[PDB]
Amino acid sequence: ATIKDVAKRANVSTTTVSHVINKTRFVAEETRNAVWAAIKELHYSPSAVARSLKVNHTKSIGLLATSSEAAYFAEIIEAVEKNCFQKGYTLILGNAWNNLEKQRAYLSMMAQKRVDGLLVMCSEYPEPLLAMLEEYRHIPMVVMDAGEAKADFTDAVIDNAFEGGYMAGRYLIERGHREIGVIPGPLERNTGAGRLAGFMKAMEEAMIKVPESWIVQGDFEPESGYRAMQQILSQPHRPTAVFCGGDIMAMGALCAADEMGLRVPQDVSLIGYDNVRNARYFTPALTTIHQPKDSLGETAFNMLLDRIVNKREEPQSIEVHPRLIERRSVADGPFRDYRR
Amino acid sequence: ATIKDVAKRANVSTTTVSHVINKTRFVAEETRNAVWAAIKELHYSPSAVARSLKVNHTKSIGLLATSSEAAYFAEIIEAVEKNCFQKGYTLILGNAWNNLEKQRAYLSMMAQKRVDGLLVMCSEYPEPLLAMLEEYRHIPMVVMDAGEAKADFTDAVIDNAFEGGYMAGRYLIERGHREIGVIPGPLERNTGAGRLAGFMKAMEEAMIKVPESWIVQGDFEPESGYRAMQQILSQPHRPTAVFCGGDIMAMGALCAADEMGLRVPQDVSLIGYDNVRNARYFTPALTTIHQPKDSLGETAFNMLLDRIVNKREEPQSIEVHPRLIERRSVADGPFRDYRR
DNA sequence: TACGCAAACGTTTGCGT
DNA sequence: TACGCAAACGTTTGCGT
Ligand code: HPA
Ligand code: HPA
Repeated sequence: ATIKDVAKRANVSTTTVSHVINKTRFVAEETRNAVWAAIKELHYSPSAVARSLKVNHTKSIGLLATSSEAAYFAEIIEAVEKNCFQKGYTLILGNAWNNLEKQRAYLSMMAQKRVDGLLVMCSEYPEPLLAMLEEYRHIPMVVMDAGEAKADFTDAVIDNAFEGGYMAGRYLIERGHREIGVIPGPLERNTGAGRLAGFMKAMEEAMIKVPESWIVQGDFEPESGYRAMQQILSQPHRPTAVFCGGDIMAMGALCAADEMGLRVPQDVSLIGYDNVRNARYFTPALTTIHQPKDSLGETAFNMLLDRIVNKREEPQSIEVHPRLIERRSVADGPFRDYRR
Repeated sequence: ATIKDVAKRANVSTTTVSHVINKTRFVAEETRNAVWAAIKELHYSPSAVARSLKVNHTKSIGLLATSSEAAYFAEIIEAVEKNCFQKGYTLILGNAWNNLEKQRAYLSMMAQKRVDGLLVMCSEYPEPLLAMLEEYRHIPMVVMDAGEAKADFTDAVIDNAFEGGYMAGRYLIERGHREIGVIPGPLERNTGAGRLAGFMKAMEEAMIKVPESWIVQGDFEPESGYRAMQQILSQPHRPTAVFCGGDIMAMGALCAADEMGLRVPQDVSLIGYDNVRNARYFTPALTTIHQPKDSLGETAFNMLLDRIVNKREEPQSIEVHPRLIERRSVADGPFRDYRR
């Protein structure tokens, strides 16, 4: 049915129907009842399409993600969605896989559907990507995963990935290790280069040099972890500890080690990053830096609703903070006792 | 801008603008150009909201999931979304967590947003849930995870979870085991009771009795797996092999074993179910039954588009098929050599 | 005091000529 | 031959009385 149908069945104006449906003005009880009565028999469902046409807002948010399968991403997504729901919003999920065109498409479809705001999680931000985004400065949006603020027309949440890298390297140091290797994620990403550099700073501070044979690039996918660990323990001289850029990648590293008969951490200590929900059940239970995923979603959604409801103009940035989680994959290194 | 704005800037009727924008009728080149010209300066973005008002379709599909974090679910979701995209559709993701009210809410918001169709993945289907769903028989929909066809007004894709349980138990049998334990998922779910029963049939066939001290209920969450494995290997008499209802749960089982110093599979063979993307990197690499996740999404989306575009009336059902993946978590059991 | 009329949001399309 | 007019989709709201 349409509002007209209900109005006729209730013997009232459509204006009236709309008023009871939205509590936008006082309506006599008996009137209000009859309308409800009508609303029910006809089995009426107001049309958000029509409403949005008038009121100029869809109560829809669009997430332009990289992928949603990856544990990391998946945890954030579910976080963002929880908040949309409690605040009445509907989520439009779009994965662009780091593909420009795909991005151009989703962006477009999004604007056409008139999303009240946009949450961007694209991992890498090449100029061209930045370009398109700007062409959409009119839609309120927050990038949730870049280093600093890439754009000047968007809100940003900073993860402090660097102080996260440092924390990791420090722990290793403080545990007795000085022969460390690293499997960073894509250098083109914040959680990639960011973590790595935080980590290398700690190293330079300790005068630890990390030989390039010990730095093998990952892609956040287990296979890459698996493969890198292999290249690392396949060398004559091999590290006593390893900083792995992402948990899922580390899970790959564990496997390879186990397959070459190495023991974690008795033979090689491994420390990861993300603290994904299952990291604790890795074998052995993984020690890693925790990315505050939930608050990362809630924070982003909140900066968005702000710009939305309170029509904020100026771009804001909110920092979030990673913290070390000790588990059972790191063991004392050769220099523990000799440490001042 | 609005179409009116572009029309004026192009010195043409809005009808004309709409025709070039939609290639719905021949328009002179020079005309077509000018319109585009206009379309670009004003930076115009057609309004899907307005369009849908007229044409009566939103080109939106709504996924009413249980949760989207869980590896299993997450893999399916990303599958469904890939298909929506290539076919032009937009995805509205809604997690209801098995909460009736939450379900009632999302359903409602969905109908209001006038989704062209609904994809339901609610895990458990209590009567009340069934009730609400029926009240929405008008929206085309397919349940992707039930046993048989729960409703007569919806399409269904059947996973054959039972022949999956059987396959698992058979393998165990054929490997030499006769002392098997099981950690099924929620009995209230298809992938729960279904898998279990497929499995028990195989057992009855071999005259293997599974003592209740050896059946510990899981919930598809690693912790539950962890806890159950513990209760299983904490008994005086303990099984030589274990069928674990879901991979993620099994990952928990592996951990516990490892923690009690047991060896997999030298001490206990473990077989899982789902074949989630990282199962191969479990330690040791997990042997399990593969749920065809991708085709499960694509199949569902396709039955949906059917009812949609081809206005199909009668409810269809398409079966999909699980298949055993051998890895390194199962070892020959005491009766291999004695097997006829 | 409680309610209704008519315009309006941005499009598509019928039926012109 | 190529194009325009006006109605219409389902609502909200201003300004009545
Ligand atoms: O880009 C990423 N992908 C997957 N997991 C991650 N964790 C941090 N960054 C990433
Ligand atoms: O309900 C479920 N939850 C998580 N993983 C699963 N794999 C099969 N069924 C399920």
